[PDB]
Amino acid sequence: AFVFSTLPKLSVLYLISNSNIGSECVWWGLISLWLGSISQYQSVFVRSILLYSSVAEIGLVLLVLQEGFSWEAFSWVSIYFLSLSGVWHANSKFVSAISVASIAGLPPFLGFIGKAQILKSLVSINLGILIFSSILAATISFIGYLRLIRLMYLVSPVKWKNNKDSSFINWSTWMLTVGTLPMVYSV
Amino acid sequence: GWEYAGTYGALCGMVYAIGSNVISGRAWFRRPWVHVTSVTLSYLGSKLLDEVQDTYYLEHLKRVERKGLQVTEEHKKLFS
Amino acid sequence: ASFLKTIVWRCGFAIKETGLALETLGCKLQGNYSFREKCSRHTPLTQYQFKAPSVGESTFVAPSALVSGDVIIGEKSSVLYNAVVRGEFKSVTIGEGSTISDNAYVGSSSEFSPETVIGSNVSVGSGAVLKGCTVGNNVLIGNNVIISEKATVEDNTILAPGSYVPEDVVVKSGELWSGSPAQKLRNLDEKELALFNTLSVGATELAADHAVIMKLLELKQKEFIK
Amino acid sequence: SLLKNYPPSYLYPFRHPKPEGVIEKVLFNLGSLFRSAGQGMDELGSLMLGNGGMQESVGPNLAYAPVKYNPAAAPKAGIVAPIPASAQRVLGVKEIVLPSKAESTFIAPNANVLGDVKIGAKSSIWYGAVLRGDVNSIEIGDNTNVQDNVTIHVAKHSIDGKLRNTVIGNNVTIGHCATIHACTIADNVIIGMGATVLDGVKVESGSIVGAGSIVPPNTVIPAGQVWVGNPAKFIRNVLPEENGFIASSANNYDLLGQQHKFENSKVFEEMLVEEEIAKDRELLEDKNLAVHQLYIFDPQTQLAARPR
Amino acid sequence: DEPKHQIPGNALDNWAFLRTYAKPLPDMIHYYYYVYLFGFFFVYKVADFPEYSPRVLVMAALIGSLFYVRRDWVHREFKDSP
Amino acid sequence: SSRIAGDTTGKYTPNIFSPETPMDRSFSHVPKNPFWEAWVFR
Amino acid sequence: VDSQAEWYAEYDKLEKARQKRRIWKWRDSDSRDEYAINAEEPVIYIR
Amino acid sequence: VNFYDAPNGPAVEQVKIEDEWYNRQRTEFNILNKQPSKADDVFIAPNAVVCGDVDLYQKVSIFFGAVVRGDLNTIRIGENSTILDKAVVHAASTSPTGLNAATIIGSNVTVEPHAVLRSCRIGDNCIVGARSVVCEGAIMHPESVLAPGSVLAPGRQIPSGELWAGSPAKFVRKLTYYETSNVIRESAEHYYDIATGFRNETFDHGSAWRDAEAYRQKLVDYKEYNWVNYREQKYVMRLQRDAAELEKLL
Amino acid sequence: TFNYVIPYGGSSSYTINNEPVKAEEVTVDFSKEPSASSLKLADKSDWIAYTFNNVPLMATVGLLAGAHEAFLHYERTPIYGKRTYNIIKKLAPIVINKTAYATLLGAIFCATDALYENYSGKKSYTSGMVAGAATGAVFAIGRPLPQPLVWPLVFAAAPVIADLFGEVYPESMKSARGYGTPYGFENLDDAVPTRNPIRRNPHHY
Amino acid sequence: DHDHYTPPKTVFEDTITINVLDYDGKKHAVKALIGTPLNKALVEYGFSSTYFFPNMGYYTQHISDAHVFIPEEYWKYVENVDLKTDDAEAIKLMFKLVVQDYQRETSFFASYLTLNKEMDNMTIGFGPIKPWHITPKWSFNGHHNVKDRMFDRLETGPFIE
Ligand SMILES: CCCCCCCCCCCCCCCCCC(=O)OC[C@H](COP(=O)([O-])OCC(O)COP(=O)([O-])OC[C@@H](COC(=O)CCCCCCCCCCCCCCCCC)OC(=O)CCCCCCCCCCCCCCCCC)OC(=O)CCCCCCCCCCCCCCCCC
Ligand SMILES: CCCCCCCCCCCCCCCCCC(=O)OC[C@H](COP(=O)([O-])OCC(O)COP(=O)([O-])OC[C@@H](COC(=O)CCCCCCCCCCCCCCCCC)OC(=O)CCCCCCCCCCCCCCCCC)OC(=O)CCCCCCCCCCCCCCCCC
Ligand SMILES: CCCCCCCCCCCCCCCCCC(=O)OC[C@H](COP(=O)([O-])OCC(O)COP(=O)([O-])OC[C@@H](COC(=O)CCCCCCCCCCCCCCCCC)OC(=O)CCCCCCCCCCCCCCCCC)OC(=O)CCCCCCCCCCCCCCCCC
Ligand SMILES: CCCCCCCCCCCCCCCCCC(=O)O[C@@H](COC(=O)CCCCCCCCCCCCCCC)COP(=O)(O)OCC[N+](C)(C)C
Ligand SMILES: CCCCCCCCCCCCCCCCCCCC(=O)O[C@H](COC(=O)CCCCCCCCCCCCCC)COP(=O)(O)OCCN
Repeated sequence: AFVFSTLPKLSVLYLISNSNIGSECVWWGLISLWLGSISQYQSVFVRSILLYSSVAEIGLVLLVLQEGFSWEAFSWVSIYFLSLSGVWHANSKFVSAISVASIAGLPPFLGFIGKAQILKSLVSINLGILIFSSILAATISFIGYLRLIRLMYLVSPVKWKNNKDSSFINWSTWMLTVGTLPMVYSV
Repeated sequence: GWEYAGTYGALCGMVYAIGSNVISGRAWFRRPWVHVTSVTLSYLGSKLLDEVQDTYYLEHLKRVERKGLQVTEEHKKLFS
Repeated sequence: ASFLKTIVWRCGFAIKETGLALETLGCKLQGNYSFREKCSRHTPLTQYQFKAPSVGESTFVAPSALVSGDVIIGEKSSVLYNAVVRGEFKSVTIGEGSTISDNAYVGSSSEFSPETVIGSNVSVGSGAVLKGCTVGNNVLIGNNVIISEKATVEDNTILAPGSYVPEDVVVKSGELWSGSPAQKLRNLDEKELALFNTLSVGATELAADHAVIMKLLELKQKEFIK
Repeated sequence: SLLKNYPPSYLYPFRHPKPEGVIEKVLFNLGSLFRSAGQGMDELGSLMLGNGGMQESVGPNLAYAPVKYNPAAAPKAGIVAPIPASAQRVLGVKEIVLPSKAESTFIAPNANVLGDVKIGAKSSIWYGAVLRGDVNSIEIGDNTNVQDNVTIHVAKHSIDGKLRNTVIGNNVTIGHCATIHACTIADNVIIGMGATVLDGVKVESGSIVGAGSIVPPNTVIPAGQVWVGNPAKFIRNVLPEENGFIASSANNYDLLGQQHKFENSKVFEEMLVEEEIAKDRELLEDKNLAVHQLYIFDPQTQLAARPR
Repeated sequence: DEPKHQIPGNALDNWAFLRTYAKPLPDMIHYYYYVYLFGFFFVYKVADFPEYSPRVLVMAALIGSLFYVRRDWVHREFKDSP
Repeated sequence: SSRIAGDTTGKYTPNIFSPETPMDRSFSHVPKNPFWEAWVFR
Repeated sequence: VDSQAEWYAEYDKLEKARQKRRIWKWRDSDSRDEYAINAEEPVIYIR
Repeated sequence: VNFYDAPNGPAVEQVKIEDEWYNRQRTEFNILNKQPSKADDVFIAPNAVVCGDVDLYQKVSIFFGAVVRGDLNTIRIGENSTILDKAVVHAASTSPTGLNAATIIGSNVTVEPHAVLRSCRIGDNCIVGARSVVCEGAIMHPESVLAPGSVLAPGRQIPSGELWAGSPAKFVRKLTYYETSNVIRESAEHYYDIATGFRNETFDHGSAWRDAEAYRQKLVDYKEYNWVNYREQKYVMRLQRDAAELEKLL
Repeated sequence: TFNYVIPYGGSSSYTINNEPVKAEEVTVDFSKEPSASSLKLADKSDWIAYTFNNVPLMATVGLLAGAHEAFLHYERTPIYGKRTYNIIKKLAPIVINKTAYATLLGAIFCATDALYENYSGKKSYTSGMVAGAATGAVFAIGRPLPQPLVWPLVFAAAPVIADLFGEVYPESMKSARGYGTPYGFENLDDAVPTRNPIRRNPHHY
Repeated sequence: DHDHYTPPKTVFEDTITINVLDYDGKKHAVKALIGTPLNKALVEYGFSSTYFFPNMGYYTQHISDAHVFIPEEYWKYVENVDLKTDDAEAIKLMFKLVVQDYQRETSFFASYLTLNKEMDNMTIGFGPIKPWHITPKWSFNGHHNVKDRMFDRLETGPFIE
């Protein structure tokens, strides 16, 4: 689920950007942003929260990519990959918390840079409805991510399988923490 | 570009070694070999990243000049 | 200061850890996997950082026994089999002629434990739990006697087997105490008072014989190793 | 097994066979260099670590341990054995008493059985049990389980001639952390966990001593009675069902002893091989692997049994 | 014992109301097929729609949000009757 | 029935097994009221 | 401690960064298909 | 003797205790099909023995001399629970009460030295005193303390917030709010800090193998060492047993 | 200012004006102008015409909602069991009623908006507020107590939100460029572009 | 002041036996303590993992629930739930996804019934459950042929397989 919710996207974004496959309609990204955020808030299962987060974000990213902001989508996909790696390959509560925070967009982590690129692109196009929707939908999504943080450290004792196969997971968590300062030039 | 990339990279390598020890439940000082390797690799990667960023900055300056942006000598100085 | 010693320990430990890791890598390259054998890694006199058990020349410490941390054991004393003497948190002192019997625990590992002091000619019975207490000279402790923290046992006293001494209770000299809440039973007769030295010297003799047999065991192990 | 082409490294994980290839020989020599440099660094670090240097050595086997033979007081329970000539010319002890154990007996490696100890068939001495027969003989009967951290002690008979040997009868259960001094225990008795039996106590057959009970010295516990308390006193008579419980407990601990003996007795090479078997069992749990299509693996040892 | 929130309703009546959600559940593929098909045709048609005022669009979105019925709502109230 | 938990000398130990209740910080807690607690909740 | 020099140096550094940012923000489409906007660029297509 | 249906197979070679020249006791070992489970931060002292189906949760500390035997039934130790010196935790096959016979230990439970727990339920934030026996079927409720030298008879319960003492354990006093909230949890945290300290100075593979290796090398040089394919021998032994059992007429 | 003595910010002279300077030498626009259709639909001159042009949207939304609910009902009904009743007779009211109610509400909103704008004669926020309020009043005709207050507010607010972020926002922030020199500050020495950046071609889908 | 202390009852006194009809139809006597929820009592006895499902609530998935049939006389002891809260959302979700058609008027969840002295010798039965899925690890195919125990599952609840 992790590898096929991130890797395929890069190819589609490259095709759209290079082949001028953009539409004037903003309804589809606006819909994805609102549906995804509301469905993330109303979803009991944690897999659905993570799946709907990608819907919302890729809706916003679609809106940004139609307007020609290729560099920002290619940087976003890489940050999103690194952010999703630790939540999906859950083994440690701390790694998962740092991942959820990066997906949420908290400023100390690399996820903030990725979200910032998209939001910065949005203010350039100067579409008010998109910005308002983005703020409200992001708040709704944040509530779902807070639910995820609550489930791990504030609901009940948590015991997980000792799947000690963190190939790139430690590196990804490090890259999320450390990477914010090097990539600050972009935003 | 950044004049503090080497220092940052060394400190980040330390961040990797300590963080990896802490996540696994070991103390920060454990596995000393990991610390040297992490520090060196992170320092080199940070430096390499800075050259890559500079190279693409200069490529962009070339492109914008070709397009027609009338960049001055001082602007051509901004991009090392 | 303490910080300097901590830094020196951390440096030496890092060097030793790296050395052992390089030895393990050499074994892996050679194809020998003897390093992965899980055998008893118990050490009779374990040291925590720089705190190491001080031991007298005539003392007998059983191989199965664990003397941990800074424990000063006086001459002609014996810590017998499967006895745990823990002095890591706070120091433990054992006087001349004192014997710790089999499966006995003596320690000061509670957070608020006072420093344990054991006097001369004190025999701790098999199974006694001693935690942060002062024992005076010529005291006989019972088999399962529990002595709580801050309790003091005065000289020339016997604690009957199974007695529990609560905290801050002083056991007076020349008396016999018994019961879960220890209370004085009778004054010690002259024969018991004289018996203490004989018991101590007998324990020392037994410890010497055990030491000789232990040396025989070391020679046997040496033959296989070398 | 179906296949005979298994890599030598796979067949002998504990020690690979002598290197034959040029690359393998170079790797061996490099490993020798790494081992020597590592031992050097280890020694340098040990100097900084200070007194003791955190050194570690193999521990002696105290499960079957000798005791100094007394020419005056001949051994009663254990056998007496000579000591290697060299140790004689160094130590000077002519002979040493050694414990006497039957083949079925299980003794834990942790346990310390010393000197004049006779253990019957099917009896089990568990972890941490110290049985010291230095001064007097200890006799343990058949199907008797000495549990964890039990200390059995003896004394000298003395001028009076009061018998200070410990005789434990058949089908007796000594509970965890119990301390037994110079006492006699008859057959089919359960000693509770934590109970201290002092010198001179005779426990008759069919009785149960309660947990954490100190039986006062020179006290005869009559048959079929349960005694509990710091000064052990009679509470009730043993129920008919409880005799069955006693026997069941002894038989169960006999089976437990057999299982523990089996697990502990395996040699290191076998333990490592079994660790690899277990690891490959975990890896092979996934049934969509390509190797599963090729062959069906034996469950106990993950070796190819038949083609699929 | 601690102060607790009062629960409106009787225990058995509330449980009975909750039990009206325990009905044969259709598979979601049937709904998804139709939504995918019509959605594709809708996207193709949307390119040809006239440009509408932002105010009209927002009002249409409001009306659609108000008139949308959650799937659970129909599920609980569905009766196989005339 | 009560004992002084605090020791100025620094040799403070919690006698968790003491029959007598320690005069710890919990000695001075005020007794709550079932009706006041429900008023606070309301 | 020459405060005037430090202030002018800091202001200059910020102004240079702002200028570099604005130059960086001038970005035409990089689409391979979009030959018209990028006519002067030297590209080779292997297709 | 040899268990032929063992999960990992029969034992090709079994060594007698008389022949062992060194101590080979393992701190964690599997008894037949039952495997102990441990978290990464669980400290098991070298002296300690943990066998069978024992599940050790995060921050569990097993100190020197402690035996946690999970042969008859399952033992679960909760988070930040410390088993101190010479303390034996065992499980019975069946309990007299008729409930589950697993020895479940909750979080922040301190088992003081020489205390034996068998087939008992110890609630969270509890302290068992020194030389205290908890018998089969006894349930100790959370925030309760058993004083040193006390016996909980089979099938008995200690209520929450109470200190109990005596050989036939009886109520002494109600624990204060401060004791239950802070002292009990603090004791477990102190023993956790001691175990963490012990864990920091322990090497992954201590230099105790070298002595055994020296003997193995000597044998190899004198050509007495033999290379045994244990997996093949186990397969062959099982085949022979099955043939023999089929042949047997009674 | 970053001081406690003088007021922060600054003052600009009203008398002195700065002559406009073009952002670039040549301006290429990739943004297409509004279509004749957009202007036709936006024309509120004749209320009836305005209403009939803009109702298709409300009708479509009502049809989608009714189709959704009808499908949900249809999916549950069992094919294997024969049903006495006709499914279409049960389902057709759902769709028809939803479409009719949606169209009626959108007609009320469009009519009131056009009528107020004509009577007032000015394009203003109030026209949207009064159209929303009237629609919300019609929505809450028989609803319990809170709803009469809440719906006129939510409905009135919706045209306010549309006006603020659909019309005022873009016109307010038209001048900002992002390339070359800041809009207000052209004296500063920043790289000057010959042509504006063209990030995308005019759309055609 | 200083009223009489009430000594606690022994486990033997406070153990109640409940007859539980399993899916295969066998009747098991499940000894239980007064004051324990039914779900926990059933889990301790040793029923398989297939017989239980996580409570499908936002923050209650750690709890393991079972579909049970309660006799009309013991309906009083079931716990009331507020519809306007999320506990109702939990119950509605478990009915919609697990019970489905196999619902009966006697159908209830074990967590909402607490064992008491008056529930001695009560006969309860496991109600049929439909195949359900949350995560690949936490799911039910529909085959009650595994011989494990729900007790032996250390993992608290679903999250990410
Ligand atoms: C050592 C010198 C390196 C310095 C510069 C590098 C360039 C020289 C390449 C030299 C190789 C070093 C690799 C470094 C870069 C990799 C690029 C590259 O290699 O190709 C580029 C180069 C030419 O392309 P170009 O320079 O990009 O310019 C083309 C146009 O300008 C069009 O391309 P464009 O896209 O770059 O256009 C400009 C672009 C502007 O684009 C940029 O500004 C790029 C910014 C740089 C970001 C760097 C991160 C990218 C991640 C990739 C990591 C590198 C992996 C290495 C893979 C190759 C390994 C060799 O403008 C845009 O708007 C487009 C959007 C671009 C994407 C947006 C950037 C965001 C990226 C994601 C960042 C988000 C952060 C995530 C985490 C960050 C945490 C710190 O190609 C080559 O020179 C030949 C390729 C040969 C590679 C392998 C062949 C050798 C071996 C042959 C046989 C192999 C089999 C045997 C194996 C042997 C070993 C066992
Ligand atoms: C920042 C802004 C962001 C922007 C960009 C960011 C950049 C992005 C990318 C950046 C990525 C950074 C984060 C990733 C970090 C990479 C992960 C990592 O840290 O390592 C993972 C990995 C994890 O190890 P592990 O956690 O133990 O688990 C592996 C298992 O053991 C599994 O066991 P195994 O079966 O797999 O065993 C294979 C492996 C793993 O095996 C092991 O790791 C076992 C331990 C190896 C032996 C011990 C190392 C010996 C010397 C280390 C020096 C430590 C000094 C501390 C104490 C001082 C002692 C006096 O064996 C190896 O070590 C292969 C390497 C060959 C070297 C072995 C040693 C050769 C002899 C010494 C060479 C020269 C001696 C000079 C001085 C000697 C003493 C100072 O660590 C290593 O594999 C170590 C690699 C090399 C070992 C140290 C060699 C250093 C050379 C000696 C120091 C001289 C100064 C160095 C400069 C000049 C170099 C010659
Ligand atoms: C014959 C086949 C049957 C299908 C019929 C047609 C087939 C489709 C053909 C074409 C489909 C493309 C276009 C249809 C709509 C696009 C949605 C879609 O297709 O996703 C797949 C969707 C199923 O996807 P799913 O992922 O499996 O379900 C996720 C849900 O969790 C599902 O779980 P749930 O239903 O149980 O949970 C529902 C949840 C899901 O949440 C949502 O529905 C999120 C949607 C929110 C807005 C969506 C973006 C709006 C932008 C529209 C763009 C155009 C206007 C431009 C400018 C507008 C600026 C906003 O919302 C609710 O809780 C109910 C409330 C409804 C909206 C909540 C917002 C209320 C705000 C009103 C304030 C008034 C309250 C004040 C008083 C309060 C007191 C404190 O299929 C459909 O629902 C299609 C049914 C078509 C009915 C739509 C009704 C009107 C359509 C246009 C109006 C735009 C608003 C959308 C409203 C509801 C849409 C779901
Ligand atoms: C400027 C850099 C910043 C930009 C970021 C993008 C650029 C990347 C730069 C650095 C990339 C580093 C990637 C880190 C990967 C971490 C290493 C790793 O994953 O090792 C695995 C490798 O696992 C494998 O599967 C090994 C298979 C292949 C091994 C490596 C393949 C090497 C191929 C050659 C690569 C050279 C590149 C070729 C030319 C560029 C081992 O983990 P496990 O053993 O599976 O589990 C770990 C268990 N535990 C940690 C808990 C102890
Ligand atoms: C997020 C904004 C949403 C508004 C929130 C208000 C509270 C919601 C309650 C619902 C009430 C419906 C919305 C009414 C808000 C408009 C303010 C009324 C003021 C007013 O009537 O003047 C109009 C202009 O104001 C205007 O229409 C423009 C004023 C912009 C609205 C206020 C902006 C900041 C409010 C945010 C506060 C906190 C945010 C949290 C929601 C008329 O103008 P005219 O041109 O027609 O002159 C007349 C010539 N005919």
